[PDB]
Amino acid sequence: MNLTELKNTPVSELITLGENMGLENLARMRKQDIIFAILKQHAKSGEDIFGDGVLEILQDGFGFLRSADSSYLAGPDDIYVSPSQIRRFNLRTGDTISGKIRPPKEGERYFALLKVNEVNFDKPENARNKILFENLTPLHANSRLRMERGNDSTEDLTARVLDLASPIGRGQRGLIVAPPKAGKTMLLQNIAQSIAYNHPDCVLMVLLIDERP
Amino acid sequence: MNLTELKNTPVSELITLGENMGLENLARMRKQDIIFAILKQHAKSGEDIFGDGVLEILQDGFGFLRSADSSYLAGPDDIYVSPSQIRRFNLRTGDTISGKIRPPKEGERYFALLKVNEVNFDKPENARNKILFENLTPLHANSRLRMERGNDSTEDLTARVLDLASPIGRGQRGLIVAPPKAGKTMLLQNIAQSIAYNHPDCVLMVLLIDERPEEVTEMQRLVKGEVVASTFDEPASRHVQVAEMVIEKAKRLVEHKKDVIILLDSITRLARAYNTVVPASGKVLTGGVDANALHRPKRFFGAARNVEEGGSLTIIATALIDTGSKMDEVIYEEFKGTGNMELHLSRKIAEKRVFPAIDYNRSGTRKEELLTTQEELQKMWILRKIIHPMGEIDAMEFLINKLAMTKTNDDFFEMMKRS
Amino acid sequence: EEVTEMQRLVKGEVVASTFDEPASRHVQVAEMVIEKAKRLVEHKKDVIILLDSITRLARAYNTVVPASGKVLTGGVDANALHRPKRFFGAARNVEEGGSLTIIATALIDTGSKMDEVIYEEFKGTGNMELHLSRKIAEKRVFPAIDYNRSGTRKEELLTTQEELQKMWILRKIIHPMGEIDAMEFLINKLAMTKTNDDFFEMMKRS
Ligand SMILES: Nc1ncnc2c1ncn2[C@@H]1O[C@H](COP(=O)(O)OP(=O)(O)O)[C@@H](O)[C@H]1O
Ligand SMILES: Nc1ncnc2c1ncn2[C@@H]1O[C@H](COP(=O)(O)OP(=O)(O)O)[C@@H](O)[C@H]1O
Ligand SMILES: [Mg+2]
Ligand SMILES: [Mg+2]
Repeated sequence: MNLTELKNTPVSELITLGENMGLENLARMRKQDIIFAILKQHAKSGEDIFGDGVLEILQDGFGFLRSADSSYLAGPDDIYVSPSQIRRFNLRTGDTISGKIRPPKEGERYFALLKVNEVNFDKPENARNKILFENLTPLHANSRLRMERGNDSTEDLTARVLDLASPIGRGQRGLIVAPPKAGKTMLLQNIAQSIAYNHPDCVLMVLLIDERP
Repeated sequence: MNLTELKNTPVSELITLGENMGLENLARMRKQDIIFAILKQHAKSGEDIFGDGVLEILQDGFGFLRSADSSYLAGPDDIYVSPSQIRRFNLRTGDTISGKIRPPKEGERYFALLKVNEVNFDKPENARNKILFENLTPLHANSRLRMERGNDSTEDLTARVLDLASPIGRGQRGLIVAPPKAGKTMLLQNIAQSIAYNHPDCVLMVLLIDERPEEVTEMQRLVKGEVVASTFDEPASRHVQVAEMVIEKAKRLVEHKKDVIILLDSITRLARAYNTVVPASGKVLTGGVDANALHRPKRFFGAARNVEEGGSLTIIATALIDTGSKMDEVIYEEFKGTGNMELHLSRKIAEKRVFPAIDYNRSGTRKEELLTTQEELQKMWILRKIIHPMGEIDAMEFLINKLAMTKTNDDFFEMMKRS
Repeated sequence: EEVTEMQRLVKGEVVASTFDEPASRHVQVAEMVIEKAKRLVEHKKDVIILLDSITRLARAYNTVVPASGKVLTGGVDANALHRPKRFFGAARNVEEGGSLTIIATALIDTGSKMDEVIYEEFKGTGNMELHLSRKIAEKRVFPAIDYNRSGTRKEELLTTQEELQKMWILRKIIHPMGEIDAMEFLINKLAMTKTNDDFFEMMKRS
């Protein structure tokens, strides 16, 4: 019924859910196609379907609601939004759109957004009055982020050394100079553990380029 | 009566079998045509004929059941399957299909599958519920593969050095950097012997691209497993066709909780055929290699994964450098950081008649903690500390003499503890 | 022998004229069929006429009509082809009730210029065109129908909203393919499907 919870389910459970519903031959196909097939069959019952994701705008003018679970990969389960809805609600690439999605009619291969009731975890009307990021005035970092972890008390001293060598604050634009085979990967992992522990409120996002599966 | 056993028979015996049956003039023709002729004559008797092979699907929609014995080469003896049977049983390129085959009627030149009773060495109904390979979650290698052989006790120390230089596990995506005339061919052969000996359960597949016909025959005799190769005289499209056949077959076996090890030779040769086959996009980069041309080798090489649910796919490839070509250099650069274990060979070491010509300092592996044990890992670190100050050439003869007078690697490890 | 086979196979009223009969006989029977059909249409009945062939029918009409003193290209007078136009154009859908459906066959590439001139004047007169290809028949693939060339007008009224969209999707895939490769592509898909509905839902997968 809900798009976000369906993708988080294991693939093994996903096949079992579709078998009892009435679908067949869902085992030997990609997980993205299974989700589209299950939603298509469930749409015939007439029950409302909820969907959410990150909205992007193409060069033609129309956009799609990508999902962060699949690393924003194009798929048949992506939600299509008409350019008309963009005029009603000022949306740009990056924002999160959540709302009901209608079954795709004949001739279209993507679900269409029916009504949006949540924009950036906020009321859509309130999101329309937000100021753009480029008009904001930047400043120097002033909020200290305690990278040291006391409760864990692990044998690794990377967190303790990082605070002494170079303290990290909110809004920093630092870079790491790491030669190959110098523990670069584990360095980021240790930082991520402290951020998720010392500052749970802060949103942590990890982006990796050209990394092994 | 059975297709698989008929192809394994010697060609000399194949002629004799057809002569007494009633056929004539089978001596001066290709072996593939003889098999088709014998099956055609035997089909007149009405006896059932059993056939098996690797199934592939063409772009039109119909498929053929290629045989791994002939390196998946198209022939008159290939089994044809109607697209209707594909709907009944979900089949994709790579899977093995075994069952009865009916005689070809007039108007068709290929045998047709009548009833399938074995899919991927399993019941066809059970194979329909297998989870796709792309949906599996990859993980780091954790199953240590002991490359050292104790019973053989041969004078070659390549197996002993390989474990010390870079341990190899299940699901590794390592590559070998081998200059020309640096013992690259024998390096793969030694690895194949240990895999067929230490881990008989693991499926070993060897794929060779642009290799001489005499080199392919030697590989089949030496390697105790499935060996498929494409000769240089064959077109570049043939190289692409066989390359996709091996990986697709491996993926299907991995879905059945099986471990597949693939010895690739070579990525540079494989990328050479891929670049030619793909049509030009109107833009040419440096070295005459398009960006989309190398996309296909990346898919093939990146498929080496360790399945959390069960099974693993290990791919070991070879990279050619200092060959006097630029294309081969550009290909190597994009395939540097894609591997889990690097094994770099040095031509200068081979010039000193010291084997194996392996650069210990340059070679290495990632996440070696999972493969080796706590005690074994510390010993390797101590050895690397001594080797690092020494040069890339002096390190080998230093290591060779130490391993020469020791029985196993454990005896060598305790000797270094004395110093 | 062709007339006898048609009578045995077709479950209906079959009338035909042999080649040995004079051209005036062909004209007499042609007017008989259409006049009979028109009377039945007036009684709120539906009549379907399978015509074979317009080129053969125009051949007899040209000979029967006396010469007007002027000969056009191909030896066919302007008034000579007036009669086939009346016969072919009578296919109408009556608003009050009933309809008259006329399906005819046109011969092309027969080695005669006259048969080409007749076809040219009868191009834009039809509601649906069905063009056959000899090359497809040479490949032993049947029916030898040119899908790209074939078409119909006002297909919205005949088919439904759901059925019409499925046909448009199929035509989009077929159009890039050649006139010959489209048939064997379509034949295998229809061979393994029971009905057209099963074929339609299969194309939706792609
Ligand atoms: N904080 C740490 N403590 C102990 N060992 C570490 C630490 N960070 C990295 N390593 C060692 O580094 C190796 C992995 O290095 P890697 O992350 O591949 O380096 P790079 O990211 O520069 O390629 C591991 O074998 C691990 O033993
Ligand atoms: N492990 C080894 N021990 C001794 N000699 C070796 C070994 N590996 C390779 N050689 C030598 O290398 C030669 C063949 O090299 P080759 O396999 O052609 O190199 P490449 O594969 O780089 O072209 C043989 O003559 C052989 O004597
Ligand atoms: Mg890294
Ligand atoms: Mg070689």
